[PDB]
Amino acid sequence: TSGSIINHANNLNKVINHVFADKPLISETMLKILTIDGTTGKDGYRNWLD
Amino acid sequence: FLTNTTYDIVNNDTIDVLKMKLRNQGWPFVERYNAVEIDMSVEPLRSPGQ
Amino acid sequence: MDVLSKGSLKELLAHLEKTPLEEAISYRIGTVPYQNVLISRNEYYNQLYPDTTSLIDGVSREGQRNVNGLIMSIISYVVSGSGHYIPNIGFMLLRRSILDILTKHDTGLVTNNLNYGIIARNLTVSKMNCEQRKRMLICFKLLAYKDGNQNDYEIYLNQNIPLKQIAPNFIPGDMRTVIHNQDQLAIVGIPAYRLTQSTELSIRDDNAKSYKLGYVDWYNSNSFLRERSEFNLIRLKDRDTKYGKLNGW
Amino acid sequence: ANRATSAFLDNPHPVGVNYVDEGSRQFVAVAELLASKLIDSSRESDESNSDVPFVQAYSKFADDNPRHLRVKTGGKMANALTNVIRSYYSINAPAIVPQVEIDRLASKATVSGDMYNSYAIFNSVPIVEVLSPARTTVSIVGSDRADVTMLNTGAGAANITFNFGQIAETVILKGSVPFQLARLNQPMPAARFTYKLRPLDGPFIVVLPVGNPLVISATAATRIQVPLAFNKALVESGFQTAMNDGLFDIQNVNYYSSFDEFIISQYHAQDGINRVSTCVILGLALQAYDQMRRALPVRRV
Amino acid sequence: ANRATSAFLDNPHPVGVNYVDEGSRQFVAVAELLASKLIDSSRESDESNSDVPFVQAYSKFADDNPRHLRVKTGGKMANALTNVIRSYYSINAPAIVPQVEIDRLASKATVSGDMYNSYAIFNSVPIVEVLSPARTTVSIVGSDRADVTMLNTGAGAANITFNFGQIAETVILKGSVPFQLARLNQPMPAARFTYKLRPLDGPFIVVLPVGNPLVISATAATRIQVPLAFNKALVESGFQTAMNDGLFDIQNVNYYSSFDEFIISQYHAQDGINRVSTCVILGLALQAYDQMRRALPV
Amino acid sequence: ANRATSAFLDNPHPVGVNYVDEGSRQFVAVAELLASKLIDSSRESDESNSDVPFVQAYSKFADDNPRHLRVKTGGKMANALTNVIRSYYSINAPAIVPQVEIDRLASKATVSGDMYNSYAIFNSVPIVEVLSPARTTVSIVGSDRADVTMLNTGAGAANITFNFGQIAETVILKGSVPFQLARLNQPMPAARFTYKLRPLDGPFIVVLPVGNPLVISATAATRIQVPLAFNKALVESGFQTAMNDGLFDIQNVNYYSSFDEFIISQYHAQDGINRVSTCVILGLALQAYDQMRRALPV
Amino acid sequence: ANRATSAFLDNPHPVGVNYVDEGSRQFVAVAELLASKLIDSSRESDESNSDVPFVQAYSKFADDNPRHLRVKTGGKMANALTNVIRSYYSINAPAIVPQVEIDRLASKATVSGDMYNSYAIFNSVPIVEVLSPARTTVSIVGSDRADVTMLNTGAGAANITFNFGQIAETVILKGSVPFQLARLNQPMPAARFTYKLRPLDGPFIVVLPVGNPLVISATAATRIQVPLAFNKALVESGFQTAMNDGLFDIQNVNYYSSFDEFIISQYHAQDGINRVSTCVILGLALQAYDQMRRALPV
Repeated sequence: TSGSIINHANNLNKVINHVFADKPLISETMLKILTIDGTTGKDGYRNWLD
Repeated sequence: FLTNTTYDIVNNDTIDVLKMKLRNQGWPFVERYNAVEIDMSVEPLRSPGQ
Repeated sequence: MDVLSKGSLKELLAHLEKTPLEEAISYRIGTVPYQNVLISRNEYYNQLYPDTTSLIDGVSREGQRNVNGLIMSIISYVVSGSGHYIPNIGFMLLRRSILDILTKHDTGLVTNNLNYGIIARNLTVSKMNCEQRKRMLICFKLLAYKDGNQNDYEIYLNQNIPLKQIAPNFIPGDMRTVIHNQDQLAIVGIPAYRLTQSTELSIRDDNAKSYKLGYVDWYNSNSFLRERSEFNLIRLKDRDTKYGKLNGW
Repeated sequence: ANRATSAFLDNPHPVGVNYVDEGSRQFVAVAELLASKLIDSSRESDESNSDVPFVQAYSKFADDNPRHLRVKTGGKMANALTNVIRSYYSINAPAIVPQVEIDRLASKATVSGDMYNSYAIFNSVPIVEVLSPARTTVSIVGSDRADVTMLNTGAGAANITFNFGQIAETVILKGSVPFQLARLNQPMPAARFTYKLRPLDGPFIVVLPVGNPLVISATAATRIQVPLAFNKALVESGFQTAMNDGLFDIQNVNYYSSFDEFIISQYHAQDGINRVSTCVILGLALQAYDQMRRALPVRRV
Repeated sequence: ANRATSAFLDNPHPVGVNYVDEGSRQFVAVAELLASKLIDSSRESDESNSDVPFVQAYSKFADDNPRHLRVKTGGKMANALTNVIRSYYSINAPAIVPQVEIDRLASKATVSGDMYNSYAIFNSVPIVEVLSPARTTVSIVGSDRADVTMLNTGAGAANITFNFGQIAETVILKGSVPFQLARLNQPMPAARFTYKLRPLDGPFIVVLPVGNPLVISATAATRIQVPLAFNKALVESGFQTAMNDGLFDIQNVNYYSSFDEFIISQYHAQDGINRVSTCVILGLALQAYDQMRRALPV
Repeated sequence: ANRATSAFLDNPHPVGVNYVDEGSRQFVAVAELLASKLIDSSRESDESNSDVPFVQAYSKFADDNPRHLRVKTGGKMANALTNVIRSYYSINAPAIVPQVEIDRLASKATVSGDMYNSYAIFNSVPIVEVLSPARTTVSIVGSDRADVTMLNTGAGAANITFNFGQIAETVILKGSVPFQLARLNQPMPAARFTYKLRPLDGPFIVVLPVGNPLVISATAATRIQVPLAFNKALVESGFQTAMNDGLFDIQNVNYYSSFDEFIISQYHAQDGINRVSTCVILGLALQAYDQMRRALPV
Repeated sequence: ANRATSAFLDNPHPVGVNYVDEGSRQFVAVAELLASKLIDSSRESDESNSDVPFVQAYSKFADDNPRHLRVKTGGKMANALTNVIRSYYSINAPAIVPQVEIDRLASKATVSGDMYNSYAIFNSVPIVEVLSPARTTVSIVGSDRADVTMLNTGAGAANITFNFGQIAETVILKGSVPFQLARLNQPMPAARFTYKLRPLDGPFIVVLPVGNPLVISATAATRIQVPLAFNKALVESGFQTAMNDGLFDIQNVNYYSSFDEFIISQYHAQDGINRVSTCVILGLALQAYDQMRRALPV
């Protein structure tokens, strides 16, 4: 349903924004792994959570 | 491209024959994929809704 | 569905050339042709709806093994979209085209003793619409010319005034007559009127609406062939040309 | 001399031979799956105070958005399902559903028409025959639990032969008073209240003493292959709904008190292996009928 | 002539006339919805090794937090649900719970109180009367499956009149041995094992030959409009629990083995359509009562 | 004086004494939880185009990934569950499964393992003894519905004593014709169709007039503590399936038509409260057995 | 009323109840696969000049490198397979090979222990009884094809009852002269040369012309679930090899001509389901034994 997809997308962005604010929840070692392809740190963590 | 042939040779060739030619060469992308239907609703507000 | 969408005589005769006789046979048991039955139509009535089964329907029905049944199954395919169950026909006949069955002597079928009045009663003609009757008269004319019984075709037409008026005008051996024909023989097509998804009462009407709604879905499907947008992708054999001719003729 | 048999096992009428192919089974499976969504969506619509989930589910089932005045009945899917149910029950049914409609309806959902994924237990007691001596009276009542009341008026003890058939797997026998029972040409054991029997062992002999009547209560368990979506509670309700709506009123057919009695009776007949396969498809179709009619009520009192 | 009637159809006591309005019906639907969440939350609490899901569910149902030392009665909703069940059974019940409590409990969830959006089949056999001549003895045993045993000691064959009422939709009639049955003023057919009958089309006559007794089994199905959330498995369990708990111990009332016998007996009164709606609401309340009591035993 | 008793109440064979500790109760509950996931994941996989949900569920149940060539038996859990079921039914059955395997299997999920937090209502009618006078013939047929047919050939009325045991909660008596029934040393009330009795009240005396055979239909309800996951429909299916698979085939045991019939017989025997504790665990094991075998038939 | 029975169906001896677990069944399957490699490599080494393919195969099978001077016997695998074959045939066998050795041997190759993924057809015709009337002599010989010769000396025609054990699927009867055959209380059809029968139908009646003998040739087909590597040609050869090698010499044990008679005879015992499962495992072990012994003649 379009409602479920919209709800999931908005909630996911709120989590990512809060997680990466101030001191990030995820260490720099995991960011290096998730940014090997070329995607940014925020984007790499976002796909893994999904 | 994948098999050494020209357009005039592969003319008058059915889909099944072309699929067999590509699979033997080692090419697996020879099929179409259907898309899933996402069920959408629009909230009524003043209008009846859709 | 594909046969019922043919509008011109050229398109219908071309389709009968490509289509083998096996599509006229059904391979499904069906039920007895003429029988009074009670059916369920809950959109209109709570009480069961009486109706009578007929050969001209979108469902398989039991048909006689003789040459009479084979001819009737061909006509029922053209006018209704579904044939009959004739068991154990040889593979030679099944691979032949429908047009070859009706207009060639190579097949071993003997049709010289065919009676057009009996066939018209069995494939109920009082129940067909104008387009269905025109398609039947095309099949009768092809059989008459192959058999030499062109006089029997004319006597039959003279006994029924409305059939004579609407009888398609073509020569089964000349292609120039086919091209000149302006008759419309499309049972199913794109509807100018509004077509809904509601059910219909009679078996014939409900079955016909299933084909009508199916064609609309087939019209918007990827299998449909759009000439104005993909004409260069078509094979040269299947492309629309003015000099296209049937085999012989 | 005297022969007594169960009422529901007598003269099983032939079943339909149409809509038994792979494509038809997919149509039945799709109908059950979409009917289940119809019931669930209606419950969700009541909780959320919005008709959107039901309108969305009805659109998938009936391929149309309903109008206010027009009564909602299910459209073509309801029409096809109702007539196919009739065709399964008897040979005399018209079977007037085109193949184009069946193919289009089967394409709505990606489900498989597998009718042999699982099993179900059918508790109807088959008593093919109970043969008794001249001065003894035997009466058989009931189908789910058969109570065989036998009275010996004769001078001496009598032997009564029980034939439970060969389809059932386990038959449990209980009596009002302890009684003697053993297989053909075998020693009689001590009197016991309960016996557990394999119906394939052979005809069973019971000793009837002179005096008070002996009532033997019978219970059977038969396992029949059914789809994984099979639900016996929903099938029975659909069987009653179809019977009440008048879908089974065909000439020269037998009427059964339950789908339990229907499927067992066809099993206990010649070519019963092939009959059961058709009856299983009818069971799932009846399950779809019950869910769809409960979500879309038409009859009022 | 001798008359035989079904035991469960004799003297249906009047049902209560309270808590049948729209506000009260919404309360019962809310109670069923919250009771279902209570059962689900307890299962989730067991699975996840945490009492958080159960605390939330009990807080909404009872308007108070669970406590280790105190007992889990269910709060004011439990008391109201028990009281309305008592009032539904008989018209002599106190019917004490006020309206302000009913409205405040219906506002917890948003569910319509519609009781006519679905139907259910009740397999109880109504045998209003079986008229029998002299020398013929008729016995009716059972409600779900009614076995009628008849035998004649007279010289000639007798005619036995069957009346199944005007409410049941279909009655399937199976005999131990083939027997002949026909409607009034109709020819008698050949003897056959089974008969399918509509109870509406007049009384039926069965020919009873002299000799061994003839035992005839009856099965009937009746459709009654019920809410969507109706569940016969849960309703029957709640009926037994309420009877076990003394909720139905009121003077000058009748008692029934199961809920379907209760609803058919009240349907067959002088004006039975009045009581069907009240009985249906009682069924949904019993379904809520069963789910709540299983989650919160006392 | 003649004595008539229910056929299902005589000689309840002893039940198993193994697998009744806390670790084994956890294993049975864990088996029920994972079997439920197997059925639901089976329907989810069939509905969609991917078998991923089924592979995930089967991997947890069988500790291995499913393979196309191999038959999906169920793994070590299936073997353990079957053997534990045999042990419960009879004390003569061996205890094959070691405790180390049971503890390992019980660690897959986090469940409480408490089997006495909820209740269930059982419908078997216990008729311990019906004592009749010399000229009177009495027959008891059925367990879920007990039909007691009584005939007296004497000159005067006869008093027949009914004893329904001390375990059933309520018993409802219905008769073909109205009859008289009262407790010991109490006046006889007027003839009525329906009687509601508490079995603990005492032996009940019924008056039997000459002629006109009187048949009494009995329905009872009993409350037994069971886990919240208990489902009577799924337990009954497991009982028949296990019986058909030979899980209960062993020397010197009694066989019952239903789990309803099985648990009531053990309750009424000596040392019954500790007998029904084991039978309840067997019921949950059978409920898991029914679900696992339907998803994985062999 | 004389009774005539087949020779091989009398007194099926118990089989071993050991080495029937998943690990044990894996060892038997692993032995068959590695035996196939051994015999195939020996053929390859004989064809070529080098003997390396045999050396590698023997190294896996016997866990030691072959030596020219030392005799080649098969190593640990040969001893375990020989011992496990002894245990399967009779319950009186010592069953001496340890389980740790079985598990270590099974780790050599990754093969499923499944024994039910396929099926095989066996031709031993079961004639459990041929009830013969007086003045009627019945003789029944053969196991693969049964020759039943019957004589009726008296003038009256005689009826003979054939019982086929209700385990077989289809039985075909061929007579020297046309004969009449029908079920109990069914009408007699015209004389025919051949009849197709289902043993599940029940006892069959054959009429006897008085002039001349009538002899009936019977063939039957029965399917039994067997592993997908089953080979009836190799199994029968191994069965004879084991019998000659004294592998089946144990007191109080019956002997059979072929493996077909062995598996059919036990399938007709009271515990047929459990015994056939063990017998199937013996068949695969026999297949491995024949293949290994023909490669290594010692």
